[PDB]
Amino acid sequence: MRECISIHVGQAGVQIGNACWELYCLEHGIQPDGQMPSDKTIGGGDDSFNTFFSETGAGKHVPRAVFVDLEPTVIDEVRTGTYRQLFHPEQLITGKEDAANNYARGHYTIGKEIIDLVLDRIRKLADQCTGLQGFLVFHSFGGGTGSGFTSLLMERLSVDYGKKSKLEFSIYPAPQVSTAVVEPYNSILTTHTTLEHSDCAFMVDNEAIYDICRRNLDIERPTYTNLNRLIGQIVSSITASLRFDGALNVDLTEFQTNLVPYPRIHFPLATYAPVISAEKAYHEQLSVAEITNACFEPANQMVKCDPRHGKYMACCLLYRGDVVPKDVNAAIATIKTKRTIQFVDWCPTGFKVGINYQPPTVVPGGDLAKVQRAVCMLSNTTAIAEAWARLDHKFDLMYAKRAFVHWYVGEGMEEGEFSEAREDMAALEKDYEEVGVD
Amino acid sequence: MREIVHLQIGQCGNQIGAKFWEVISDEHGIDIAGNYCGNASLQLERINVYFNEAYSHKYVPRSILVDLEPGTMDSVRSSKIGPLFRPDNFIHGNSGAGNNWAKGHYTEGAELIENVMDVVRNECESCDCLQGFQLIHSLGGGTGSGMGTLLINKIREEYPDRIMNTFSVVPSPKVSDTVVEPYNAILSIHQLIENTDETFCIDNEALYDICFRTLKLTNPTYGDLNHLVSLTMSGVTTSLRFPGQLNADLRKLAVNMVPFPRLHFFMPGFAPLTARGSQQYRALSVPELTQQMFDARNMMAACDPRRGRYLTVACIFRGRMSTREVDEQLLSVQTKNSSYFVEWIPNNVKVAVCDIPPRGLKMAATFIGNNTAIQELFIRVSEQFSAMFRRKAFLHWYTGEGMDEMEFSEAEGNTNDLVSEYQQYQDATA
Ligand SMILES: COc1ccc(C[C@@H]2NC(=O)/C=C/C[C@@H]([C@H](C)[C@H]3O[C@@H]3c3ccccc3)OC(=O)[C@H](CC(C)C)OC(=O)C(C)(C)CNC2=O)cc1Cl
Ligand SMILES: Nc1nc2c(ncn2[C@@H]2O[C@H](COP(=O)(O)OP(=O)(O)OP(=O)(O)O)[C@@H](O)[C@H]2O)c(=O)[nH]1
Ligand SMILES: Nc1nc2c(ncn2[C@@H]2O[C@H](COP(=O)(O)OP(=O)(O)O)[C@@H](O)[C@H]2O)c(=O)[nH]1
Repeated sequence: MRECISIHVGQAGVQIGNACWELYCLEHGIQPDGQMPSDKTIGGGDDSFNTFFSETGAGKHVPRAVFVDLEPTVIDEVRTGTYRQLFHPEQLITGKEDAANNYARGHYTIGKEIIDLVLDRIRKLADQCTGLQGFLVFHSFGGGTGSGFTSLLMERLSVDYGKKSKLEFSIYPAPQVSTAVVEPYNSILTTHTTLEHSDCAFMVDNEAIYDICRRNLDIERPTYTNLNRLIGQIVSSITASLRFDGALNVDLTEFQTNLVPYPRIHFPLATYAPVISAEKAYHEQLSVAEITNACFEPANQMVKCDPRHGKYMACCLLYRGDVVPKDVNAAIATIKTKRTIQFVDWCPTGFKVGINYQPPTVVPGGDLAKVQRAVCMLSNTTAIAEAWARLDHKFDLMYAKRAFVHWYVGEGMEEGEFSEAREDMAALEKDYEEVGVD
Repeated sequence: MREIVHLQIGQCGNQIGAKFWEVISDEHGIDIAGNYCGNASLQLERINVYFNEAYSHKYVPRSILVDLEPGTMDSVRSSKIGPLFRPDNFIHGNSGAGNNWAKGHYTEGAELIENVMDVVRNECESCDCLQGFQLIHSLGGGTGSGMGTLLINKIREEYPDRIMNTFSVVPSPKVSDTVVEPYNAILSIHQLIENTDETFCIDNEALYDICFRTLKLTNPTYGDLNHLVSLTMSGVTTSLRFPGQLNADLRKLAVNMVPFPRLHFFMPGFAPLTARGSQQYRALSVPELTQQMFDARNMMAACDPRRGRYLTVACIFRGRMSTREVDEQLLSVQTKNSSYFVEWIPNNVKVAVCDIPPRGLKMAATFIGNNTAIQELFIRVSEQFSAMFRRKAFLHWYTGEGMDEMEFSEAEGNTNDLVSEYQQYQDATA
């Protein structure tokens, strides 16, 4: 009755989604060939992981995934890896020429020559689903494919699937690991284009994942594998309310109502407490109050911004593992006695706690330690305006002398689209300030 | 013989209506099988207003239980009152409106309103004479508020010569955490101003206040609030269910109590209000019942009647009391506190005495008043609407169902005009 179609656009989206589907199969106990030991005894669907894993007649749990790139490198990497038979070769779309870290290449010239094939695969996956809610688009703000083709895909899915709500798991660019200089240009342009076509966007920057990996997993050179494993853990326990039993956030509509008051203020912030290294596994344990405090710690967020200077709107505390619901309320009361967390001046509800008793599973061989108590804090705040202000500051710095603009006007785009996207992000900054001023 | 068609829309309307029909059948001496088992012939007289007498002395209610979800129908059928109701009169959709007034007034209400109008016409065709319609619903939710005002408009279209009485439960932030309940409340208040002749403004804030302070409950559930509303709604319709001097049979009650066509929002009250299992320790007499009848702490709408003027009062006393002492105490209340009643409506306090008390209480005092203090309730809901509307929170869920954004401003302007009219008739002196 509820079905979701995960879409992974770009290299970042494809790698993050491959790690995410690995952790989904690890959490649900699904074998890499597609069969299931326990829940294939029934042999039927609608067991709350039929939102993501479609079941064939042979008992294979093929995921509802579409992997898109304009470069065949990472698609062949997932076609060669341990889940090569789990994903259908029709749904793994490759390309010939890249977007070359250009928004206008992936949105107007190179992405326009492949958009109908991806739309055909999306409709072929949607025709199997009888209760489809929407899509989870995995992409990146910085790259060419993950910005331009994601914006083109969001336009096509809004004009074709207008009764559906589309989530996003975007990758905000970081200067520590950056493939390009024009990542502010692509980020501002795809945020302007996917503002009217996205319903709840969970942007996560690699700077916060970089800092968390370096300060917790003790890796001073974090590669893309450690970042991929950590963001796969983050997104897997984001979606753990959706693939499991019903407490809260069981639908994409529930995601859009519990956190998102405005059509344009739709950028929540996730926070995860038990990010501990695999060496420090049996040193101590972690109580509910301290992991709630670390979920309210500004250094543990998935976005490098300060929430105490802004005002909250919502909080969906999502607990994993064997957590008793008694001391969660004591943790809530100790958080509430701290007046740093300051909600808006409407009826603010509070920390909507839902508890899933399935223990969290980490990847064997990964740097994340196996833990018994895990917690995800989806919070809508006005602190994301700091990240958008940083992006528009870099955009203004590069656009003051019109640097790199010829790489965009030469691929079909107009000159005034940059000023239009700058004005739209200025309006988003004004909206976040108007919520922030009471 | 006149007869009222009862309608319950929504979860709150269905639960309050189930408790209400239980208290009414207990007062009338009717068990769950539809057989009369009382010891008084006064209970059987004027039974046709609410209970449909079938063959072989079968008293089924004329209740039309409406929802958009079957869970409330299953919960009603799980109680003892499920076999009591007519099983053909249960109507439920596939999915609830989900606290969306537009989704309960424009799409799901539109697709279910033909079936509920078919059931309404089926109840109406067997009438020797129709008196009017009684509706219990909540202004906060989606199906209750939206489909209630849609059914009100459809009934006003089909039967424009029949009175329309509503028991509208105004939502509170102290009992529900949903944020858009001012939107549904203000849009339903805008519909109830223009399309209803009688409205009993029950406020969940006042019920929470009574259960918090008076009843000494730390965590007031929905059961205690529904017990309070069931007591007050049994007391209000004791003029309709029984013959008396102040009979007030719906149209007569609207003629007495409503001086102006938009100022039809009443302020119900019940003087010996006690929690369940503790009503056997209350001393009962006449002047204490009269002094608790007009108490702001006892009144069941979150208003201060000392800050307003009673336009019209209909005090009904229940139990075995001397009518001389009741009339003496009420004339003493009207004369000693003559600043709280209007001078341009002479003899606006009407007293009736019914000898049948509600069960569990030897003496009761149930009060209906068209007080001017209900503008405080409308100011509170309109200020919460303005706080949620000045920065357009969750308007995409309403404008995505085809609702214009001018309709919210029209509802705000209509409720503000109603508040202005209440203030004008408060400040005016003869
Ligand atoms: C500062 O901002 C906030 C303050 C508090 C909160 C807490 C948050 N408040 C809201 O979600 C307000 C929602 C507006 C309506 C909107 C108007 C409905 O038409 C939407 C709709 C949805 C589904 C189907 C049809 C129609 O949604 C609901 O009623 C949802 C629908 C559920 C049943 C799925 O139900 C709830 O509310 C829950 C899940 C039971 C509890 N929710 C809350 O405590 C959030 C924010 Cl962002
Ligand atoms: N966390 C994480 N981020 C990644 C990963 N791969 C790429 N990125 C991010 O991706 C951003 C740029 O996008 P690209 O990697 O070039 O992918 P793309 O969107 O397809 O762009 P093109 O390949 O040029 O078409 C960089 O800023 C990186 O931060 C990854 O595996 N994990
Ligand atoms: N007094 C009282 N109010 C209730 C009760 N149940 C629900 N409510 C109120 O009524 C509203 C619920 O409306 P509902 O019929 O459920 O609409 P729905 O959500 O679309 O199904 C909420 O605002 C509650 O505040 C009850 O038992 N007693």
